[PDB]
Amino acid sequence: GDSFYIRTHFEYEKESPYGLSFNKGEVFRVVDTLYNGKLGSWLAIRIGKNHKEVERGIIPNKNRAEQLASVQYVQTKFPAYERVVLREAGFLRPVTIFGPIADVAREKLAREEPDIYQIAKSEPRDAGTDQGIIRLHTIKQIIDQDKHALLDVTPNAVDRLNYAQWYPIVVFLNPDSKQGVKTMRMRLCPESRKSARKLYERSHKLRKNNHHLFTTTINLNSMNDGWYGALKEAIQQQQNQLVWVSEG
Repeated sequence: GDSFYIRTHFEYEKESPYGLSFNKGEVFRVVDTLYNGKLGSWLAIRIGKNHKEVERGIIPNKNRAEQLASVQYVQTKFPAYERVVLREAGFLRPVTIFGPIADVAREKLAREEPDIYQIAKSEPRDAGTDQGIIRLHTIKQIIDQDKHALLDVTPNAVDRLNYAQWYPIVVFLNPDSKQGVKTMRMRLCPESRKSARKLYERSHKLRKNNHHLFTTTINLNSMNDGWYGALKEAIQQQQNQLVWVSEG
């Protein structure tokens, strides 16, 4: 009927009780432009995980959206509202893992299921640059071999991969505590020189500023290695979901 779907690329807080707040990356079915946006608002429905219709309310219209997005430095080449469409994944999506044991995760998957997973090589970081590592061709080589490319990349790389329509599966491994991290590292990678504190602080930063890129989250129990079996199921489950893709 009337409706179309959008993806937000700005954070917004409702100033009306009939409104809906949103984070970046949230999808909405715009159900009614409410007199062509002339009241400043649209009627939208929030789409939940497994694409179910969760909450209904008013959001800003396109003009006010574009205007609200001007003020936060959110470094994004995306429109404030992106026109968006559901599609079955037409290839094996690259997999990005974040959190205090993502390196162990990557290594274990590539070692134990070499037929399903392969670590994509990354470019050396250049001395005297920012906080372009994996080239697109490298990922294509792995995709064409019927495998998931494991990517050791930056949140900004993920954003960029989203923009180029490569839509990685992004898993966050959530730590219980700093101590938890230390304990898991002793058991899983005692040779590692990386700092448990640094990795824990980096995850807190990741969760707080960047949660909107996560496709899915697994909570770590530092007592046991159950996170691994759950990692393998989560990626398969994610690969089997329809994807929100840019329209046009």
